Amino acid sequence: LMVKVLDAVRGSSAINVAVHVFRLTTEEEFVEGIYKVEIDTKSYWKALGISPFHEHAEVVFTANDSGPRRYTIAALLSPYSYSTTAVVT
Amino acid sequence: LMVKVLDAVRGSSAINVAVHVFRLTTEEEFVEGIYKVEIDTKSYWKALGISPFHEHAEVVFTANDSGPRRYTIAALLSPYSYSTTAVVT
Amino acid sequence: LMVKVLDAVRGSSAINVAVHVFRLTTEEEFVEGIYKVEIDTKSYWKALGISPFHEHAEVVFTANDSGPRRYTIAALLSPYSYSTTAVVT
Amino acid sequence: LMVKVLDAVRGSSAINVAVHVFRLTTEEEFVEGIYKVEIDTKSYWKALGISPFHEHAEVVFTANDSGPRRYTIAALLSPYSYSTTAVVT
Amino acid sequence: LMVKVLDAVRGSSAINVAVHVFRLTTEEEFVEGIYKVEIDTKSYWKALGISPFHEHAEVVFTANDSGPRRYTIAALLSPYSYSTTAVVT
Repeated sequence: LMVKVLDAVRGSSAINVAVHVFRLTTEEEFVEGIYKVEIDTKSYWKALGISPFHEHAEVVFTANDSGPRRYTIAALLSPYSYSTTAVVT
Repeated sequence: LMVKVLDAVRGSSAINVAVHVFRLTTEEEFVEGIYKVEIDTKSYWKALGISPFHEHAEVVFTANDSGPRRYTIAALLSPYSYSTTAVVT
Repeated sequence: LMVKVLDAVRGSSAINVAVHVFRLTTEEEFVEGIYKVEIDTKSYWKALGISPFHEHAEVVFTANDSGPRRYTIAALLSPYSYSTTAVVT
Repeated sequence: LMVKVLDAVRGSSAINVAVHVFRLTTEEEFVEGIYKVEIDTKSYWKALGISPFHEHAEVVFTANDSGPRRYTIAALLSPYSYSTTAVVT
Repeated sequence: LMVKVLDAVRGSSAINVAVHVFRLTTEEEFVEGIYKVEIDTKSYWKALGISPFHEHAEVVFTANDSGPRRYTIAALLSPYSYSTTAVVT
């Protein structure tokens, strides 16, 4: 088997290429993400131990997400060539 | 088997190519995402331990998602060539 | 097996390439992310020990996320060539 | 097996390439991230010891995230060639 | 196995390349990050000893993150060639 990914590219090219070849909670022999970004990810109640709230319990669950937040991202995971990039606010 | 992905591209090209060849909770020998991004993902109640709320329990479940949030993203996972990109607000 | 990733690229190219070849909580022989960035990630209640809240407990759960926050990022994980990048606010 | 990553690149190129070849909580023989950055990551309640809140306990959980914070980053994990980068605010 | 990373690059190139080849809490034979930076990372309650809050305890948990903070970073983990970098505020 031969992998002919990219050859003979002459001029003014912006290219993003990725190649990989392979031939309670348990995971084996895996890959999640080669190029991975994440912004403001939240997980709250997952994978609690064996027998949670074993005997005679009560809780109050409150979570507040109120706030002024500003994400200013330009050219994220994206290559350029002969360009003009700006953020003017 | 031969993989002829991309050859002889002359001028002014922006290209995104990915190639891979393969020939309670349990997962084996998998791949989720080669190019993966995610913005504001939430999971609340999943994969609790064996026997949750074992005996005589009561809860109050409240979750608030109120807030002023601004996502300003341009050219995310997208290549350019001979371009002009700007965010002017 | 041969991996022909990138050869004979003449002029003015910006390229992002990654290649890898492989042929209670337990994980073995894995890779999460080769190029990984994350901004403001939060996890609150996950993977508590065996038998949480063993006997006769009560809690109050409050979490506040209110605040003025400004993310100013340009050209994150994205290469340029013959360009002009600026953030003028 | 041969890994032909990058040869014969003539002029004015900015390139980011990474290659790796491999052929209660327990993790073995893994790699998280070759190029990893993270800004303002927070984890609050995870992986508490065996039997947390063993007998007859109550707590008050408050966390405040309010504050004026300014992130000013340009050209993070992104190479340039023949460019002009500035942050003028 | 041969690793052909980078040869015959003629002029005006800025390149970032990394390659590695390998063929209660316990971790063995791993690598977290070859190039790693992190700004303002906080972890609050994780990996407490066996049997925390053993008998008849109560706590008040307050944490304040309010303050004027300014991060001014340019060209972080990103090489340049024939460039002009400045921060003029």
